Formats: sequence, structure tokens, C-alpha cells
Amino acid sequence: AGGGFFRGSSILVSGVAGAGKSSLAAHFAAAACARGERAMYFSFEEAADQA
Amino acid sequence: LDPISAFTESGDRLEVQSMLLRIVDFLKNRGITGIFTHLDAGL
Ligand SMILES: Nc1ncnc2c1ncn2[C@@H]1O[C@H](COP(=O)(O)OP(=O)(O)O)[C@@H](O)[C@H]1O
Repeated sequence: AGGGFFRGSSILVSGVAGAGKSSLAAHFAAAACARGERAMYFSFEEAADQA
Repeated sequence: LDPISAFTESGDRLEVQSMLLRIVDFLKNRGITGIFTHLDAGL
């Protein structure tokens, strides 16, 4: 309801290997970048070029 | 690497993960294809 999460909020994309957590996070980031804001991606298991 | 499960017994919680990550990153940087067989956690 309302059409989205709250801004200053925390979101947990819980899953297992092969679920798509990283891609959902990347979609969040792409939303931020397309709306003119800045986003950060802290990868701990993947190179940035690989991402 | 067959099997990467052998090193589980001979190492602590973080040291085994660090060793495996070292090998993974080495093969990645040199561009080698890395086949890893295991007998699976965050691995
Ligand atoms: N072109 C594509 N078409 C359909 N599925 C895809 C495509 N590219 C990637 N995937 C799916 O994305 C998944 C990987 O998601 P990923 O973000 O790596 O999740 P996690 O990082 O949590 O394992 C794979 O299971 C794969 O099936």
C-alpha cells in the first residue's frame, strides 16, 4: 500500500543461492540512479565488472 | 580442484574460507576457469 517502501528504511532480501537477491538489489540501485540520485553497491562476493 | 571439502577438516572457521577465497580470487585475476568439486553453505 502507498506504492513503495519508506525512504529512510531497511529492506532485507532474504534468499538462497540462485534466488535473485543481488538482481533485486541492483534494480533498487538502478531506480536510484535513473531518478537522479546516487547509489552504492557494496559487493562482498562479486567483482563490479562481473556484476 | 577435487575435492575442496578435504580442507574443511584441516582448518578453523575463517581460515578455510580465507584459503578458498584466496584461490578463487587468484584464478579469477589470472582469468583461469575454476572448477571446484564439493561433497553448500555460503560457498
Ligand atoms: N537472461 C536470463 N534469463 C532468465 N534468468 C536469468 C537470466 N540471467 C540470469 N538469470 C537468473 O538469475 C539468477 C542469479 O541471480 P543472482 O542475482 O545471482 O541471485 P544470488 O546472487 O542471490 O544468487 C540465476 O538463477 C539465473 O537463473
